[PDB]
Amino acid sequence: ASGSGQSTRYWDCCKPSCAWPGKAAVSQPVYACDANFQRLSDFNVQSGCNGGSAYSCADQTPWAVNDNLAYGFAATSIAGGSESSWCCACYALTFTSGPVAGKTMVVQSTSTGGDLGSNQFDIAMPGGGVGIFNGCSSQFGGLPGAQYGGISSRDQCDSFPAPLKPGCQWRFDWFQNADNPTFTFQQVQCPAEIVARSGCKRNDDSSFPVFTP
Ligand SMILES: OC[C@H]1O[C@@H](O[C@H]2[C@H](O)[C@@H](O)[C@@H](O)O[C@@H]2CO)[C@H](O)[C@@H](O)[C@@H]1O
Ligand SMILES: OC[C@H]1O[C@@H](O[C@H]2[C@H](O)[C@@H](O)[C@H](O)O[C@@H]2CO)[C@H](O)[C@@H](O)[C@@H]1O
Repeated sequence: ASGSGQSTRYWDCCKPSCAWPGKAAVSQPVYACDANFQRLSDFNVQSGCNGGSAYSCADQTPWAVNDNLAYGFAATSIAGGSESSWCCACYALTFTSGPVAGKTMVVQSTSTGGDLGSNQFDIAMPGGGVGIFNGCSSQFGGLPGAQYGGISSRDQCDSFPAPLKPGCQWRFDWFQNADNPTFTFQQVQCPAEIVARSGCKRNDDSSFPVFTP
């Protein structure tokens, strides 16, 4: 894949869609975690957004590699694709608007949603907003923020469970509180540091370029 896209931001605590077996041809699915942010060894645990006990892991959060490069995770809908083709794929995003214009973020797709448009990347960041389903309510009693778009100021990260706080702060620190920036993207091989956090690598990973830092 390459192309243009639209971004949003999210964190709903739900088990990511690519954390299920059988979504794509992968080494293993994305890890899910219990409510205490501990990895589950069983990939078939019911989502906490559907009455079960599996939630998004806190290490599947964004971080700065340097001022111009971040690594992280997204929920995606890729035009012409499906979960089979996007789950656990990585994409180098080059932002084309906002305060991050010209910076690069490499994201792994770990999920999707029915409210995502074509080539829309919902970039994961704690405090970006739960959206339709408040998984965080059952996980630990809820996060601060507007239901969509989440918190407004970095000081609100002081209210976040500790495992989520660094990803919350990244939104303000690296991402400069960019509001839904546009980007261009290219599918790339996943960096090893991203796979270490999700656990999931596509069988087709090496068919794509190494990303240009
Ligand atoms: O629905 C996709 C995601 O939306 C995120 O909120 C958006 C909102 O849809 C926009 O209209 C605008 O207000 O910007 C918000 C922040 O990107 C929401 O936080 C996510 O949970 C949704 O998955
Ligand atoms: O609830 C189980 C259901 O989850 C689906 O993924 C959800 C994801 O958990 C949620 O965060 C996002 O907003 O919506 C997606 C898509 O509904 C998953 O695709 C299903 O296989 C699973 O049964």
